[PDB]
Amino acid sequence: MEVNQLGLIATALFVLVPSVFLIILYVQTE
Amino acid sequence: YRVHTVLINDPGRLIAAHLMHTALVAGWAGSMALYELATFDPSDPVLNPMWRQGMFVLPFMARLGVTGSWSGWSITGETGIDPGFWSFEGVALAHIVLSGLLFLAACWHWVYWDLELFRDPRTGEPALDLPKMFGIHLFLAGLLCFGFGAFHLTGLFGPGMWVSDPYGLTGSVQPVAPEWGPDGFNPYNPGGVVAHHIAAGIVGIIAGLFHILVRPPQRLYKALRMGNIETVLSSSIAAVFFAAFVVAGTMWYGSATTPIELFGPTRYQWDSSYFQQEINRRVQASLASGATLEEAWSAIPEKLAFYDYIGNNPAKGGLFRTGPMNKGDGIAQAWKGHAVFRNKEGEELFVRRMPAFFESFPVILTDKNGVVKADIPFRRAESKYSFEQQGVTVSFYGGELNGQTFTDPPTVKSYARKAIFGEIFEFDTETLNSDGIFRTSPRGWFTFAHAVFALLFFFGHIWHGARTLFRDVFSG
Amino acid sequence: YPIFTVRWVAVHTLAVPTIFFLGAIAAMQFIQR
Amino acid sequence: SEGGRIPLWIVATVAGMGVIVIVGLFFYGAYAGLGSSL
Amino acid sequence: PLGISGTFNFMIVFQAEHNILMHPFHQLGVAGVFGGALFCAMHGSLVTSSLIRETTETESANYGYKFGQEEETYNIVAAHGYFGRLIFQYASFNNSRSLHFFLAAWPVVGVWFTALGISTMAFNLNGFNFNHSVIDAKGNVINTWADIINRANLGMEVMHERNAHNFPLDLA
Amino acid sequence: TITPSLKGFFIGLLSGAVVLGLTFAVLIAISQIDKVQRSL
Amino acid sequence: METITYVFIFACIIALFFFAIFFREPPRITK
Amino acid sequence: KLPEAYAIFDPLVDVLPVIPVLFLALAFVWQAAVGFR
Amino acid sequence: MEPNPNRQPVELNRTSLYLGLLLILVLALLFSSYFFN
Amino acid sequence: WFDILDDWLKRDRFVFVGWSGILLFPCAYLALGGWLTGTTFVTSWYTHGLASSYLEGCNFLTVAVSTPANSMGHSLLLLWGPEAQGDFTRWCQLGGLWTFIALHGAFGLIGFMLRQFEIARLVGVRPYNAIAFSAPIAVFVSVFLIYPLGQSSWFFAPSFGVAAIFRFLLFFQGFHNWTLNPFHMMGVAGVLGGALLCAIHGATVENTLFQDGEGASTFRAFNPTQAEETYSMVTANRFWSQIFGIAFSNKRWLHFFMLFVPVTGLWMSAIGVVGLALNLRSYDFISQEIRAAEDPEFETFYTKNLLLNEGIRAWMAPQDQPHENFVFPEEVLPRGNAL
Amino acid sequence: PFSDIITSVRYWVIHSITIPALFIAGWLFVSTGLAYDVFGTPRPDSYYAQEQRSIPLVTDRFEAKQQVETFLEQLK
Amino acid sequence: LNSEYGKVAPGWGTTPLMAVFMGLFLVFLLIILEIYNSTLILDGVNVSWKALG
Ligand code: CLA
Ligand code: CLA
Ligand code: CLA
Ligand code: CLA
Ligand code: CLA
Ligand code: CLA
Ligand SMILES: C=Cc1c(C)c2cc3nc(c4c5[nH]c(cc6nc(cc1[nH]2)C(C)=C6CC)c(C)c5C(=O)[C@@H]4C(=O)OC)[C@@H](CCC(=O)OC/C=C(\C)CCC[C@H](C)CCC[C@H](C)CCCC(C)C)[C@@H]3C
Ligand SMILES: CC1=C(/C=C/C(C)=C/C=C/C(C)=C/C=C/C=C(C)/C=C/C=C(C)/C=C/C2=C(C)CCCC2(C)C)C(C)(C)CCC1
Ligand SMILES: CC1=C(/C=C/C(C)=C/C=C/C(C)=C/C=C/C=C(C)/C=C/C=C(C)/C=C/C2=C(C)CCCC2(C)C)C(C)(C)CCC1
Ligand SMILES: CC1=C(/C=C/C(C)=C/C=C/C(C)=C/C=C/C=C(C)/C=C/C=C(C)/C=C/C2=C(C)CCCC2(C)C)C(C)(C)CCC1
Ligand SMILES: CCCCCCCCCCCCO[C@@H]1O[C@H](CO)[C@@H](O[C@H]2O[C@H](CO)[C@@H](O)[C@H](O)[C@H]2O)[C@H](O)[C@H]1O
Ligand code: OEC
Ligand SMILES: [Fe+3]
Repeated sequence: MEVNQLGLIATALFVLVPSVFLIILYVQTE
Repeated sequence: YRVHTVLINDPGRLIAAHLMHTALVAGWAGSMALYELATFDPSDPVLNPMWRQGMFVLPFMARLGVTGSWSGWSITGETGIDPGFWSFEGVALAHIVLSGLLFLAACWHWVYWDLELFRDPRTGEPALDLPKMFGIHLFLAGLLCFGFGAFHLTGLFGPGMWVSDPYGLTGSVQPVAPEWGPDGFNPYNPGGVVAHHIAAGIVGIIAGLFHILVRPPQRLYKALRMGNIETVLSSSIAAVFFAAFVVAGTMWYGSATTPIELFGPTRYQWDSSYFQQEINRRVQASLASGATLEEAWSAIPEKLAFYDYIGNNPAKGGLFRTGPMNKGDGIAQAWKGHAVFRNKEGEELFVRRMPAFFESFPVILTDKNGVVKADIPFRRAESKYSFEQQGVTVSFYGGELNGQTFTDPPTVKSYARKAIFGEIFEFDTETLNSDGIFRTSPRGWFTFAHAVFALLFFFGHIWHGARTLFRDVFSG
Repeated sequence: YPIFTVRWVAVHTLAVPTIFFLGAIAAMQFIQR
Repeated sequence: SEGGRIPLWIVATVAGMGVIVIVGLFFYGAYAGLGSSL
Repeated sequence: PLGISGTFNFMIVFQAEHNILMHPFHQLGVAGVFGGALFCAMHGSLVTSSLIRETTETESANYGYKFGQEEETYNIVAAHGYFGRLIFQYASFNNSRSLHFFLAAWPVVGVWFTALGISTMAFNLNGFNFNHSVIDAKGNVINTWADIINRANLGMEVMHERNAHNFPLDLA
Repeated sequence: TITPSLKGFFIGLLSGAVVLGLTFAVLIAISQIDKVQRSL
Repeated sequence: METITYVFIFACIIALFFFAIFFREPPRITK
Repeated sequence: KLPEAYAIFDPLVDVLPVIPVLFLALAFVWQAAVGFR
Repeated sequence: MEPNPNRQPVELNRTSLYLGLLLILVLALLFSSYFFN
Repeated sequence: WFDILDDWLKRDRFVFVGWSGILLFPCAYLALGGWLTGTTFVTSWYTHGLASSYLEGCNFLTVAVSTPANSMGHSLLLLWGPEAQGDFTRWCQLGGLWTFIALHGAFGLIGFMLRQFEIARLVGVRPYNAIAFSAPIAVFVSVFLIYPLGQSSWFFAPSFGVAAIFRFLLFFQGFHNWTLNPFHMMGVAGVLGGALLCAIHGATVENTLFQDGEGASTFRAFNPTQAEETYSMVTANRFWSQIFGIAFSNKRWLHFFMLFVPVTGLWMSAIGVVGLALNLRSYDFISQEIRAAEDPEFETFYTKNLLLNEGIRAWMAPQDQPHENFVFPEEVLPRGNAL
Repeated sequence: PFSDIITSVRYWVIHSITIPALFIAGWLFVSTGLAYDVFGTPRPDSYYAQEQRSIPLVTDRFEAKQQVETFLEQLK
Repeated sequence: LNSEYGKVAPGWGTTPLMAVFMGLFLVFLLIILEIYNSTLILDGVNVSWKALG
């Protein structure tokens, strides 16, 4: 079908940034 | 989680932080300015103006008189004498350079955060006398307001403001003079803008001096607990919050500062048949003067007819990523064609227009009195008002592109629907693989953004407010 | 004990109109056509 | 328990039943108008 | 349907076929739910405002309680005092049983009914429908807000399950 | 030169004054008549 | 591909389950 | 209406069948008179 | 390096992470379709 | 003379009338009477074409206070408004009530959050409640102000009634497919999550209550010293942990999280509406539409729904919007076979 | 309120004659017909002017008042 | 001690002066608001784009 390929990059970064973010903080915690 | 809490206690360190947020806003205008220039279309202003590309920043640079580009490209079209020594091109470098300087500094009040230097103060190192800051920053702001309105805008220094007439496109930047009475008190006479800033600038000057000199009676420290920043935060949040809802309506409704060729049309002009009206008067006027219908239409400037196509009214689009208008209609290149739908007896039929509220409308033809003549049946079986049963005909007396006549029912019909959109145009769909679905103008976008943000800052006003006045409660 | 803003006003401000309406409404229910 | 005491289980029943008569009306009344519907 | 979208469909078709909006059981339903919202915010809001202001909580840290903690987290007198002063004494709740019992009573008995609502309209006992109010003067029909509700309910009936109907009136 | 809406605008202020005036008057008054019980 | 992405973000929400329910930090009364 | 000779009592018969409900009512008044316990 | 106006300790616990991710993914899930289409 | 009033005024009586007590009561009273008055006595068919009150015989549900006429835009037509010209009766005929109610009523909401701040600095409690209250206030402005502003006029704002609200709902479904908006979805999340919490919390408590706390074994007692309170977190924990699998056991979090869910939700929902104010919606899936037109053997629930809508729009817009004066010939209307 | 005036006889006495005085006062508000003229809520006699199949609409923002009258003169 | 320019250290404050000014403000906006909203009507004060001097 026809989808805007920028979605992928959008939807992937949504998954990572906030996640990476929190991943950094749970390590400093320990 | 809380982390930026740490900066509350230190000024020089908090002036660093405040510097970077400000350094990023200057570097954003670059990205934006630059990006727009690489994307913008110069070829034709009349049918493909900046508000159709989906250009955002460009509009405000123009607003205050920036029209050139080092490459010659000017929005007015007249480039035979254009040498803006610092135009868009240069304005870009400005903000980026600025972003740069501010950035570096930040670092050096963040590393050099003490009060032990070559300074003259009023402050003890672990304090900041707010009511004095205000007066100081205030006076110096009020001074600005003054200049911007007095010199900039009046032509004293040249960057006059941009002006436009009621309908068309005869607007170019020209000095603006303020008329203090009421006539210029409303939002449309640029005189209301110029006058304002001049007056408010003066009041700022005064108000500054008298906010620097007298000190807080007993309301500031006892009532509004103003020993700490917190309050300056809540105080101001509600101000901007207020401004964000002002601009927002300003944008959407339209004011002297929200012209036309800069942001496009308004929903209020579509529901108002504001265009159709002027257009009509240009025909009964010229027609009565000895011209043929064909001649009259072929007369009315086209940009005027463009403003009439519905695709130019903020219609639809919650999520439509690039949302430039052009991936909707396509790139418009057409005519001010009026489609005249007559019947078999010659009566002139009138088509009903589509309300910006509906996503889809039912092609219907009315008589000049409100009678129903033709329609495009859904249930063809017991149909009675078909297009074929009553035989309609489309005849185009319009701008150059189409001064002829049509008969076939398949053809004729097509236009009926394309008629429903007001004026009829042709678009270079293929250049951007437009999908053919409507999109929204920078106005809708500027509004939707700024209203939500403002709504969103209401919480911000109430959170930080209460959190300011309940220190001990916060701690529990 | 006396008559007071709180006790007093509150109650009749809300409570008095009600019976005027309930009275008006009670009248409605019998109207014709 | 009526030594001649000031009533309350009566007040509670008076209004309670009173209300039923007003509402009851509200139902009757809901008949006088929709009834000519056609 | 077991899809997000179809959930919506089921809803739409449903009120176009049985007219739920105007059925007390779905009305109490909105009551139960809008209820739970107002209460789950109220409780947790107050429970949060009347906390033990002085227990190891500073402005840089916030650490919890554990059963071992006698006095529990908050000063109920402060909350019962707060709420009571916002409207009136009765309005506020004295003890914790009436509080939490309410929280589990409102929602549950609201959906109790709604879940019935549907089950009752499963056998055709559809919601209200005040389709006509007149002016016997001439009998001129006057449209009551509810008719413009039937005007929408209408458009949809007409097109639900397009082309699967061979006879004039749906009967199920 | 006043046009009917200018009156209204003025009447608004006036009517604002009326209810605003009575409101404070009355309250300022009831605060003094029934004083607040206190000893220090 | 519009797909794998709705699946990918799915497998994580189940992977997060397991790990949240079977590898959580203890609720102890050692206090 | 087919009661023939009893005709006379439509009234009482009509408001008759509700009483089972009104039984619930006294129950609470019974309680009011007994202070609720 | 020698300033003490700041309380320099940042913490997020195991649990806070779980809820953190549970939100981002779910959140992502939902919106996915909208960015895409 | 000031502080006195402060106290007289802020005097702790039955019904607390604070500094905010001046905004709240005059406005929250008139906003109520305004409704109840028209509800029982006014007709709005000069402005809307329908029956507004009981005077014409609507049931409670039907009766409402209808919005001004679209011909008026956003002119606040107050009694002294150039349009009503001071004539009350007409000021009502025209709907000058809506504006009444929304304005006074907007301030009553302003007063009520203010009164929530007062009480917290007298008693010395946290302001949190006053903050949770923003959600509704958002929803309110979002709905009754922002939205009507963005559109043609006051008319399109919800109407003050029962059914008049249901009609709102439906309206939205047809022209906006609000259900597809993600924002309304999240809003739909918190509201249902608020009720899910309200049940589990309230039931868990009640059911984990301490054994024998009452010999008679009913549960109507407490006291201040009852520091520990009537129930176990340790057992709940294990209960949940073994039934549902998860259970953060820290009372302070449980309650706050109970603030987050409901309130966090309504803010979205309100956002979602600031969007529709600008006919900016989430009513379409380009991807699907495209393949929906190049191919006739392909259909999904996404589609089936878009069909119902047009049905809503065609049939419901000519009676529902009197000003444009829509004339739609039988044939023209979309229509499934046999119905 | 623990039942305060709720028990005394004066409370019943001063209202037994007060409340049924509004209950009626109101009823007469409707039977007399002030509602209609004070509120302007057309009666079944005055919705449609016999054989006037149109619905009075409002168009001009400034002529609301003169418009409305134009409609009342018609019915008469 | 009224030495030079007006002196009032903490005092009840300069509330009346201010209060008088917030007052000339609220009246300002309302006007603005009403004019912009076309609830006010003045000579030559046309609120359509057409206004051109
Ligand atoms: C005028 C500017 C302004 C300023 C200077 C502050 C300043 C502050 N706020 Mg406030 N706030 C504001 C506006 C402002 N706020 C508004 C408008 C709101 C309403 C939403 C709030 C709501 C708010 C809350 C609810 C809280 C604060 C808190 C704080 C303090 C936070 C320190 C911290 O831990 O940050 C930490 C900040 C971050 C880690 C940033 C997260 C970034 C956001 C959430 C992402 C947004 C993404 C968006 C959805 C789209 C994609 C983005 C794109 C670029 C990719 C700090 C004093 C906190 C506090 O006082 O704690 C004790 C607190 O709890 N603020
Ligand atoms: C208003 C808040 C503020 C304050 C209190 C300060 C204070 C200070 N600044 Mg900073 N600065 C600010 C804002 C501020 N700055 C901003 C917004 C910028 C970005 C433009 C800078 C950029 C800056 C630089 C680049 C440098 C400083 C330096 C200094 C220190 C100078 C010593 C002194 O006593 O000067 C007495 C002066 C005053 C009390 C008046 C300050 C008023 C304004 C903000 C200064 C304008 C000067 C500007 C930098 C000159 C541009 C050049 C011109 C040819 C165009 C002093 C601690 C110097 C330093 O040692 O830091 C590492 C330095 O080299 N500042
Ligand atoms: C050297 C000074 C300077 C200059 C000349 C410019 C000039 C310009 N900027 Mg840039 N800017 C600057 C600094 C500067 N900027 C800085 C430091 C930043 C932050 C890093 C930015 C960030 C920025 C952004 C993000 C954008 C611009 C844009 C623009 C263009 C805007 C045209 C416009 O209509 O603005 C209009 C300005 C306003 C409406 C501000 C109104 C201010 C409020 C309402 C006043 C409140 C009043 C106060 C509280 C009380 C006073 C009371 C009185 C009685 C005294 C213009 C070319 C825009 C553009 O098109 O970029 C290319 C744009 O998007 N600028
Ligand atoms: C804070 C409010 C404010 C704001 C937002 C602006 C914003 C703007 N000003 Mg204005 N200005 C203000 C106050 C303000 N001004 C005041 C108080 C004065 C009087 C002192 C001026 C005097 C002024 C002049 C004299 C000029 C501007 C210009 C501009 C635009 C510059 C874009 C830019 O930054 O280019 C980055 C840098 C430049 C464009 C360098 C300009 C060089 C200097 C300032 C002037 C040299 C004069 C020379 C005779 C002009 C040849 C240009 C030709 C087009 C006429 C921008 C829209 C310029 C413009 O675009 O012209 C139409 C311009 O020439 N402004
Ligand atoms: C003031 C804000 C602002 C505004 C009004 C615009 C406006 C515009 N931009 Mg610009 N943009 C901005 C900031 C802004 N931009 C910034 C900061 C950047 C980065 C430098 C860009 C980069 C950019 C690019 C690269 C392009 C545009 C384009 C456009 C045009 C796009 C039309 C469109 O369909 O947008 C669509 C709008 C959306 C898809 C927004 C959807 C809403 C968000 C994603 C929802 C997030 C969800 C929620 C917050 C999360 C859950 C919360 C949790 C608490 C539960 C429009 C004129 C295009 C253009 O110029 O046209 C030719 C283009 O190609 N912009
Ligand atoms: C802003 C004003 C507003 C108001 C006042 C209402 C009011 C109402 N709505 Mg509407 N609604 C609104 C806006 C509004 N709505 C908007 C903007 C929308 C979206 C378009 C809707 C959509 C909507 C829908 C879809 C539905 C309603 C329904 C209802 C009714 C719900 C009953 C209920 O249980 O509520 C929840 C609230 C509670 C359970 C509690 C309220 C608090 C009560 C009064 C306290 C009683 C306590 C007592 C005084 C003291 C005892 C003390 C104790 C210690 C013993 C109610 C009449 C429903 C209905 O049934 O319609 C008839 C319904 O289905 N509404
Ligand atoms: C059905 C929807 C719904 C209703 C009716 C409702 C009602 C109420 N919530 C209150 C409070 C709260 N609600 C809260 C959270 C929530 N409340 C929610 C949903 C609702 N809440 C939700 C979803 C949440 C979660 C965010 C909180 C956190 C609080 C409080 O603190 C407060 C309280 O004390 O709790 C009980 C009370 C505020 C009284 C007031 O401020 O008057 C002032 C204003 C008035 C009287 C009128 C303003 C004018 C408006 C526009 C007119 C309304 C008039 C109607 C149209 C006319 C009647 C209509 C009939 C159909 C009923 C009020 C009983
Ligand atoms: C230093 C310096 C320099 C340089 C500089 C530069 C080069 C800079 C740059 C800068 C930059 C380059 C910047 C940037 C920035 C950016 C930003 C700041 C951004 C932001 C963004 C945002 C915020 C976003 C948004 C969003 C999204 C993404 C999604 C959707 C939604 C929203 C809208 C939210 C020079 C050589 C001159 C000299 C020396 C110094
Ligand atoms: C002998 C006889 C008979 C019989 C009868 C009967 C069986 C009756 C019954 C009756 C009944 C069975 C009655 C009842 C009544 C009741 C009432 C009248 C009640 C009331 C109540 C109230 C009023 C209450 C109150 C309250 C309370 C306590 C609490 C809560 C709330 C309320 C308010 C609800 C007949 C007819 C066959 C005929 C022959 C003879
Ligand atoms: C307009 C106006 C005014 C006045 C008025 C007012 C403020 C009023 C109010 C009114 C009101 C305020 C009324 C009311 C009425 C009511 C009614 C008629 C009620 C009824 C009720 C019922 C029947 C109930 C029952 C029940 C039951 C049985 C059970 C369940 C629950 C319930 C509770 C629902 C003034 C001069 C200021 C000025 C401006 C305008
Ligand atoms: C002595 C005569 C004085 C003239 C007073 C003004 C009369 C109205 C003239 C409208 C001319 C139209 O041009 C434009 O119209 C739209 C309405 O379609 C206006 O918009 C205005 O009306 C709409 C709807 O009625 C309102 O929602 C909006 O808030 C309001 O500002 C624009 O602000 C105006 O610029
Ligand atoms: Mn699934 O559905 Ca119960 O309405 Mn009629 O019948 Mn089949 O058409 Mn729809
Ligand atoms: Fe609890």
